[PDB]
Amino acid sequence: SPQSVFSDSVSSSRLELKKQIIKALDLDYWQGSGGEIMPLVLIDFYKRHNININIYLNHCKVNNFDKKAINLINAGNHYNALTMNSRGNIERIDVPGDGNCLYHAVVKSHQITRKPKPYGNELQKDKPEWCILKESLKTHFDKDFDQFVEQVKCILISENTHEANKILDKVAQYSGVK
Amino acid sequence: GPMQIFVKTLTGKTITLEVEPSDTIENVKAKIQDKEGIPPDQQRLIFAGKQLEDGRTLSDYNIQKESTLHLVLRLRGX
Repeated sequence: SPQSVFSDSVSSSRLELKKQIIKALDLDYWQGSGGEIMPLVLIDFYKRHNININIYLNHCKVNNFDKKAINLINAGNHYNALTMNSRGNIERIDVPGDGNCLYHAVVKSHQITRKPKPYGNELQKDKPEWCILKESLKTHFDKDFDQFVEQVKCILISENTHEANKILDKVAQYSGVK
Repeated sequence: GPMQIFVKTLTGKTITLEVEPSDTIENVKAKIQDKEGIPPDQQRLIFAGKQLEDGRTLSDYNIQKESTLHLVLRLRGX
């Protein structure tokens, strides 16, 4: 009647600690550390589905375009998409300047070239494409959290704030520093 | 004596540099620009839990042969 046989992949209090860390990082607030995390999670989710993401910062030379990739530009704390026109042009496609420009820019880039989509299904047809993508990325961060811990640490160190240092203490305890 | 070190971005892109213990942090940033195209004022480097400062040398941080530095860029927007 009682449980005699055991195997456990994870601890209960360790899972709660991970959930508290994810909540404090606040992935819906792009101006803080959550806004550095979501582009790394985007690249990894796309890579795992055999699609390349390339991000361009400010005004840069842009030496060789890879048309088969999802191409994005971040200049001025805003994401837009990039594409090629008139046999060689490189053009910027504007997306709304709300807090969700990263996910709008990816959807817009799939729309302009009909590039294969790694997200979504017919159960969410009442839901916007940019929402399905964003929620797929938060799920991925939660389930493969252990693969992003070193990156999360470096992001928090580089922010240099009281708020980030308190989160860094919880990350050090999770990684097993004693 | 010149030694080999690695510089890994948070996406996992790794590059190899050859450096001297007496090279400054800002010189290391120039060598990263020579290989990856990132301007020094977009670069933040981390080693052993500490952000490396302009005006200091690699030796100040006891960086050794085959050490790995972490390169942090600002990607946020939204």
